[PDB]
Amino acid sequence: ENLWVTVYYGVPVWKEAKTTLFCASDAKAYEKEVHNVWATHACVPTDPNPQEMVLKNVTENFNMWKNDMVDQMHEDVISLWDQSLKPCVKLTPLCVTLNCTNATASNSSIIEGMKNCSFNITTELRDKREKKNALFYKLDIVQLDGNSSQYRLINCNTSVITQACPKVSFDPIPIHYCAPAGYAILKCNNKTFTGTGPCNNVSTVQCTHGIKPVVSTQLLLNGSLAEGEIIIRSENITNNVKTIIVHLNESVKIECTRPNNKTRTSIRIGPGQWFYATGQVIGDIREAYCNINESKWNETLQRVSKKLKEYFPHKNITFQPSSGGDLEITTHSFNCGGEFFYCNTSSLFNRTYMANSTDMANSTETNSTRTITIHCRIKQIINMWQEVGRAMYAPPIAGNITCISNITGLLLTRDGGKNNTETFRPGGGNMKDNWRSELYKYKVVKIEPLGVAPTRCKRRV
Amino acid sequence: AVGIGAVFLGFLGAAGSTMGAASMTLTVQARNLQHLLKLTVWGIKQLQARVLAVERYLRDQQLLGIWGCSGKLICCTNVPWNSSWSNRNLSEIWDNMTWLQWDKEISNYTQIIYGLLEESQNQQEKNEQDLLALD
Amino acid sequence: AVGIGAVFLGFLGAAGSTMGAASMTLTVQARNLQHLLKLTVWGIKQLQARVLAVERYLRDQQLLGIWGCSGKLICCTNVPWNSSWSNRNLSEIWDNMTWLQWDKEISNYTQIIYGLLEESQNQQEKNEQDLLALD
Amino acid sequence: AVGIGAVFLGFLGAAGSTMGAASMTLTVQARNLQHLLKLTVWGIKQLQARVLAVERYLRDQQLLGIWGCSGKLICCTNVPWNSSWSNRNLSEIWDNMTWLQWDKEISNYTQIIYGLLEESQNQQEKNEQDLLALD
Ligand SMILES: *[C@@H]1O[C@H](CO)[C@@H](O[C@@H]2O[C@H](CO)[C@@H](O[C@@H]3O[C@H](CO[C@H]4O[C@H](CO)[C@@H](O)[C@H](O)[C@@H]4O)[C@@H](O)[C@H](O[C@H]4O[C@H](CO)[C@@H](O)[C@H](O)[C@@H]4O)[C@@H]3O)[C@H](O)[C@H]2NC(C)=O)[C@H](O)[C@H]1NC(C)=O
Ligand SMILES: *[C@@H]1O[C@H](CO)[C@@H](O[C@@H]2O[C@H](CO)[C@@H](O[C@@H]3O[C@H](CO[C@H]4O[C@H](CO)[C@@H](O)[C@H](O)[C@@H]4O)[C@@H](O)[C@H](O[C@H]4O[C@H](CO)[C@@H](O)[C@H](O)[C@@H]4O)[C@@H]3O)[C@H](O)[C@H]2NC(C)=O)[C@H](O)[C@H]1NC(C)=O
Ligand SMILES: *[C@@H]1O[C@H](CO)[C@@H](O[C@@H]2O[C@H](CO)[C@@H](O[C@@H]3O[C@H](CO)[C@@H](O[C@@H]4O[C@H](CO)[C@@H](O)[C@H](O)[C@H]4NC(C)=O)[C@H](O)[C@@H]3O)[C@H](O)[C@H]2NC(C)=O)[C@H](O)[C@H]1NC(C)=O
Ligand SMILES: *[C@@H]1O[C@H](CO)[C@@H](O[C@@H]2O[C@H](CO)[C@@H](O[C@@H]3O[C@H](CO)[C@@H](O)[C@H](O)[C@@H]3O)[C@H](O)[C@H]2NC(C)=O)[C@H](O)[C@H]1NC(C)=O
Ligand SMILES: *[C@@H]1O[C@H](CO)[C@@H](O[C@@H]2O[C@H](CO)[C@@H](O[C@@H]3O[C@H](CO)[C@@H](O)[C@H](O)[C@@H]3O)[C@H](O)[C@H]2NC(C)=O)[C@H](O)[C@H]1NC(C)=O
Ligand SMILES: *[C@@H]1O[C@H](CO)[C@@H](O[C@@H]2O[C@H](CO)[C@@H](O[C@@H]3O[C@H](CO)[C@@H](O)[C@H](O)[C@@H]3O)[C@H](O)[C@H]2NC(C)=O)[C@H](O)[C@H]1NC(C)=O
Ligand SMILES: *[C@@H]1O[C@H](CO)[C@@H](O[C@@H]2O[C@H](CO)[C@@H](O[C@@H]3O[C@H](CO)[C@@H](O)[C@H](O)[C@@H]3O)[C@H](O)[C@H]2NC(C)=O)[C@H](O)[C@H]1NC(C)=O
Ligand SMILES: *[C@@H]1O[C@H](CO)[C@@H](O[C@@H]2O[C@H](CO)[C@@H](O)[C@H](O)[C@H]2NC(C)=O)[C@H](O)[C@H]1NC(C)=O
Ligand SMILES: *[C@@H]1O[C@H](CO)[C@@H](O)[C@H](O)[C@H]1NC(C)=O
Ligand SMILES: *[C@@H]1O[C@H](CO)[C@@H](O)[C@H](O)[C@H]1NC(C)=O
Ligand SMILES: *[C@@H]1O[C@H](CO)[C@@H](O)[C@H](O)[C@H]1NC(C)=O
Repeated sequence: ENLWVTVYYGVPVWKEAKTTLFCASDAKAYEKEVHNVWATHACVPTDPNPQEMVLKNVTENFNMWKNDMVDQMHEDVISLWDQSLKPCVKLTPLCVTLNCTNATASNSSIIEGMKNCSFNITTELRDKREKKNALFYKLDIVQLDGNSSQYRLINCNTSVITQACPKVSFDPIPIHYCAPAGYAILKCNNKTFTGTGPCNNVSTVQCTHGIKPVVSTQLLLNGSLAEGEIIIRSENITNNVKTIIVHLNESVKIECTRPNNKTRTSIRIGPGQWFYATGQVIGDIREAYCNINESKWNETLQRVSKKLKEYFPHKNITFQPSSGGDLEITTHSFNCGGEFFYCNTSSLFNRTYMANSTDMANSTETNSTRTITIHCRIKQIINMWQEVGRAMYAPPIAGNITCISNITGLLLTRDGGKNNTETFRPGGGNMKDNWRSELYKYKVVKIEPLGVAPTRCKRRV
Repeated sequence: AVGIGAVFLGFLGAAGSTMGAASMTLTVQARNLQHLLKLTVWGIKQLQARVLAVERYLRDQQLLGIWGCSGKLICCTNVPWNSSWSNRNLSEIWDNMTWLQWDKEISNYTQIIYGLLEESQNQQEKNEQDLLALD
Repeated sequence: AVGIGAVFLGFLGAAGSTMGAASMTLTVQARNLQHLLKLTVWGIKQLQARVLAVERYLRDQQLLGIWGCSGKLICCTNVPWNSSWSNRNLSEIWDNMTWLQWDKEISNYTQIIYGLLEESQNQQEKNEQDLLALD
Repeated sequence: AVGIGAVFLGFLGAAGSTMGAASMTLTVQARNLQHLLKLTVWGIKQLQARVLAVERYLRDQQLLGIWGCSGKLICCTNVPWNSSWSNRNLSEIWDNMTWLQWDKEISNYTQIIYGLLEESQNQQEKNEQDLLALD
């Protein structure tokens, strides 16, 4: 008895492969109302049709941390900010001074250092330049000259000085990625939704359903709801402190906006440029005043300690408020498309959790209804993108705005985890890890339509 | 023709049934065979992909020509296969694995196997040709 | 210049009248070989057409492939026909029928015939390879 | 995907000069295998060519099928080189001439050679009935 070679075509096989992919997108969120706009650019309208066939008896490996798609769409998308790099106004590429004590407006505002100010040491030192003026809050009063300071325009000292003026759009449109022909996208499913290692009810698609941008330092929001409880994800959960993420059953709300009004006094500044010198004091009495339905927060932590009991046995367990550094590390982050803002995760999140045969001591509170209120910061001059030398003085918007959100998950780190009362904080992570959200469902493969085997059949000669 | 059964050419759907069984399924899966604006822009990319699928299929079909095979789906050749890498014996292959493990049993040596298929196909002409070349 | 039923399907749209000589001629016929903005939209459907023609033609050639012929715009078999589907004398078929008559006096035995072709092909090419198999 | 060898198929560039080395390595010479709205037009026009190049490639495949050389890369049939074709001789062609020279010699006889192939192939089919016409 003996064997020989034979070859087959249409053989069911693929291999995992780095590649680009191309994108479907919303069909009306951009239209002829937004000529040449970056959201209008490139990738195509929406596909209603993504079919599947089942992998009956059949299963596959996954790893959300290893997968390349995080880079695929960390690339492309940030080029909105590259398109947004408008030139500096003629008055302020240099570190100009400003003069004020109370505001140049009719009063300084009801809350904090809003003491609006004229430019003064301003190129020509001339009325055409020094008549022009800015909204104030905080970083705008930084020291220049001596005591009785003529305050620093801080935006000069970094490689890019710019503003993304209000014509630019930031709407979190759902992209629907599809792989090139002969590639395919495989979707993992089981109630064991862990997102690394083997997966059982694995499934096939030409394209993903829609997934949306997000821009948070600590609390993920406004997107993909979980499958029916809560779960935690990590690269190697045995690790001391390496970043952890938590995914939520029920979208607990954040109930606030900062409707402090300043009027639409934009200016065709200098040699025919544009600037947003918003002034006057109608509607000036107003603040962020933020609030949350406490029980709908409380449920998560009081369940989460049980979940953590599976990963870290019997110990008392703890969260503490967010880590120090800049306000951004010190906070959860958002902008409505109206003002840049940073809430105090460094006061909140302070709870310990008992975990013996426990029936006690795991929360903020129990049995009150009531809800809660919380306080939060603003930063109107921003290192507008982290990890780049780019900075902007933000363009304001009038009145209240159509904004509020609800939370899909936590970004998390296990700070201090070498002693009992096993400790954690909100925050950590790469800016990339926003886009981990839902993407644990997927991997990309290349088809390989032929293969070779032994047989008993000896060929003709 | 018809709406897509999740997969186009390559027609993948018997996925990880037994290799022995798959030969029947495979042979059968042969035997049967803005108003207008940005939606017309989109109307290139999938067609361009449709062309790239044809490009791949034809580029890869040419290889079978070099192996002296015509889409005749069970082409065979007296290169021996000769056991010693995964060794299983016949049923113990075809009744166990998926092709999606036969790759993890064997990739690599593939790059020599293509050469065996080339030089053996050239032998299966040469070894007749030289006996005709006696005159 | 090139043959034309469609732009290359059915190598003349006009039939040569008669299933005899026209079949021979087909082999020799195969042998011989604003305004702008919405116009850039008009440049879609003819593309789709040329692609679909290739798609159909390759699906068709794959059916020939599994039947163990390719190119070979006429091909012979080892499949019998047991003197009972019209039995018209063979000259009289060749001389008096278009295929656009065999389309009615014959046809819809097609599925059975396609079966006979495939089954015989596979079973035959296994016979030689089975008779060769011993060592 | 991949680069270019004069054309995205056919892959001229390994010209080889002497036909000897080129023919003796012909296998490896292929076995190695508005924002942006006007990107519509700058896809359309080369797409047309790209498709029509595949159609050209299919014209070639048709001739290769017609000569009974489907999927082959070197091929031959019955037809002799019967003496009156230029007498340049085997040992006095490849080693002292180029493919471009050989065309510039041979250009006269092309259709005649093609017809001789056509005839011989069509005879070779029916010639087997000299043995097989048992009924
Ligand atoms: C996320 O979102 C989901 C959906 O909105 C929330 O609710 C889940 O809902 C189901 C259905 O009610 C819950 O399952 C139920 O749990 C009850 C309590 O179970 C404990 O106590 C019983 C005795 O009552 C013990 O036997 C048991 O071991 C547990 O210790 C049960 O009383 C319910 O029983 C019913 O179902 C069974 C099974 O079919 C029937 O045979 C019975 O007759 C009876 O009708 C039921 O099992 C589930 O607990 C909720 N999920 C979770 C994980 O909480 C989630 O609450 C919400 N939040 C989270 C953290 O997931
Ligand atoms: C989470 O998901 C929610 C729900 O979709 C988002 O909030 C909605 O955002 C849309 C889009 O902006 C709002 O719809 C339209 O808003 C226009 C106003 O634009 C201002 O507000 C956005 C932020 O939402 C700023 O970025 C921008 O600079 C502007 O300051 C209105 O002009 C539209 O008017 C139409 O609808 C109203 C009724 O809503 C009618 O009275 C009008 O006649 C007209 O037909 C429109 O309202 C939508 O209102 C928002 N809803 C809520 C509940 O806030 C979040 O933005 C999204 N992201 C996050 C992180 O939470
Ligand atoms: C956190 O934000 C998210 C995103 O905004 C909220 O998600 C989902 O929001 C909807 C609407 O507020 C909730 O209510 C159900 O919505 C569906 C879909 O609209 C309704 O079903 C049917 O929908 C069609 C088309 O819209 C409509 O014609 C039908 O009339 C309608 N009803 C029926 C019986 O056919 C359904 O009735 C509900 O109104 C969803 O519950 C919610 N998603 C999930 C999974 O809960 C989310 O609500 C928000 N959470 C908080 C606390 O802020
Ligand atoms: C914060 O959220 C809680 C929980 O949603 C709110 O409290 C209670 O919410 C439930 C629904 O989840 C209410 O139940 C409904 O009551 C009516 C009768 O009033 C009944 O007809 C319905 O069938 C249903 O049972 C419940 O009334 C409500 N209780 C109280 C005291 O409020 C709470 O109101 C939220 N607070 C804020 C300010 O967001
Ligand atoms: C097919 O070929 C490869 C070699 O080309 C076979 O071995 C695999 O080779 C890579 C690269 O050497 C190995 O990764 C390296 O392993 C060392 C030692 O563990 C580690 O120090 C390096 O950081 C790196 O990870 C890989 O482990 C190895 N894989 C296995 C399973 O041996 C491969 O085995 C061949 N395929 C088969 C099925 O034989
Ligand atoms: C397909 O082969 C069958 C024989 O196997 C051919 O004849 C079949 O004959 C009966 C009786 O005429 C057809 O039933 C009905 O006949 C009436 C009157 O002719 C007609 O009005 C009905 O529409 C229906 O056809 C039967 O359908 C028919 N079989 C089929 C599948 O057509 C038949 O001539 C051959 N047909 C073709 C298109 O090759
Ligand atoms: C077939 O081959 C011939 C020669 O390589 C190609 O050129 C034509 O050849 C004839 C015969 O030499 C030329 O006719 C006359 O020839 C004599 C002797 O050489 C000369 O004295 C006359 O002045 C005249 O040239 C004919 O003119 C020449 N054609 C051209 C346009 O120069 C012929 O083109 C090849 N045909 C094919 C289809 O390959
Ligand atoms: C409220 O926000 C401030 C930032 O404006 C938080 O600032 C620091 O945060 C770290 C981490 O919690 C602490 O170690 C520092 O001691 C805080 N500094 C100051 C001056 O407060 C602050 O923690 C938050 N408020 C409270 C009461 O925690
Ligand atoms: C076959 O023989 C080669 C040497 O000719 C050897 O390297 C290889 O391991 C053997 N087994 C297989 C399955 O190829
Ligand atoms: C052949 O005989 C079978 C029954 O054996 C019958 O079904 C079929 O119609 C006959 N005709 C032809 C030409 O095969
Ligand atoms: C071959 O034979 C034909 C006649 O059958 C003759 O005309 C021709 O010159 C011969 N030589 C070649 C190479 O065609």
